[PDB]
Amino acid sequence: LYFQSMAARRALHFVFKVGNRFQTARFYRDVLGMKVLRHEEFEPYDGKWSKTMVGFGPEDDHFVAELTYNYGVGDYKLGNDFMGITLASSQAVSNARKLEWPLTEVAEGVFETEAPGGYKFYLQNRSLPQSDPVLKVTLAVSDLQKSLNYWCNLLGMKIYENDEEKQRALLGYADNQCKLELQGVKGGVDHAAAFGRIAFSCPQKELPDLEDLMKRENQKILTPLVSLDTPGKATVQVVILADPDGHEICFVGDEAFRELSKMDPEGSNCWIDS
Repeated sequence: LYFQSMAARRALHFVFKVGNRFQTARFYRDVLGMKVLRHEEFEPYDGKWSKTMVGFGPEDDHFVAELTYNYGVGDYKLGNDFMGITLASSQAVSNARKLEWPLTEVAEGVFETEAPGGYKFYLQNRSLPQSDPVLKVTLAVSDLQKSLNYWCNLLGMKIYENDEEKQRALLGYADNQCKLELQGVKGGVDHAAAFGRIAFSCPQKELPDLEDLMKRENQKILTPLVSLDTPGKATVQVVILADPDGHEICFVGDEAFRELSKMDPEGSNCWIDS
C-alpha cells in the first residue's frame, strides 16, 4: 500500500569487489583521502572473506564504499553496468597528481580516475565544506522510462534532473543524500563478474511491505527477508532486489543497521599496509 510514499529512506553504500588490497589501500587512503570506518573478517564464493567500510565519515551521515575481499580471488572481470562514483574533492585531485595516480580531465573541472579493478571515480576539483564529498553513483540502464518507473514509482526516489535528450536522470531520497544517476546506454547492460550492489535503509517494519509490493508488481526479489550476522555485532535484516537491468539493491532495517555501522575509532590500524 504505502512503501513507495514513506519518508524514512537513506542511501548507505556501494559494494565493490576487491582483488588487489594493497593498491586499493593506496587508492582509497592516499588518493581519495578516505578512512576505514570498520573492518570485519568472516570465516558466488564459498570461503573466508572480509568487508571493509571506507568513507569520509560515519555511516550514519555518509555514503561509503563497502570493500569486499574473497580470499583466493585476485581479479573480477568488470562489465559496463557501473559507470562511476562522483565526489567533490580538490584534495583528491591534488593527491592523484602528487602520487602519479593516472587521471584525466574529462569535463570542465572533472577528473576521471580508476580504482584497482577498473571502477571509475570522477573527482570534481572543488571543496564542499561541511558535507560528504560523495555526490552520486551512476549505473547504466537499457530503458530509462522503465528504470524511472521502478526507482521512482515503486522505490519512491525523487527526480532531481531528467535529461530526455541524453537519457540521463538524477534521483535521490533527500537533498542531502548521495544521488543515484541512471544513464541510458545502447548495447545492453553486462554485469560480468565485478558487479556491485547499492544499499539503502528503511524502518525494519517496512521490509515485508517492500517484498509484497515487488511481488504484486512482478519485479525480481533475489533474497527474501533474511537476518545476517556479523561477529561480535548487531544482526540486521535485509531484502535484496534486482532492478529492471539486474542491478542488485539491498534494503536493510535502519534501527539495527545503525547499531551495526558504528564507526570504529581504531579503524586506520585495519588498512592492509598499516
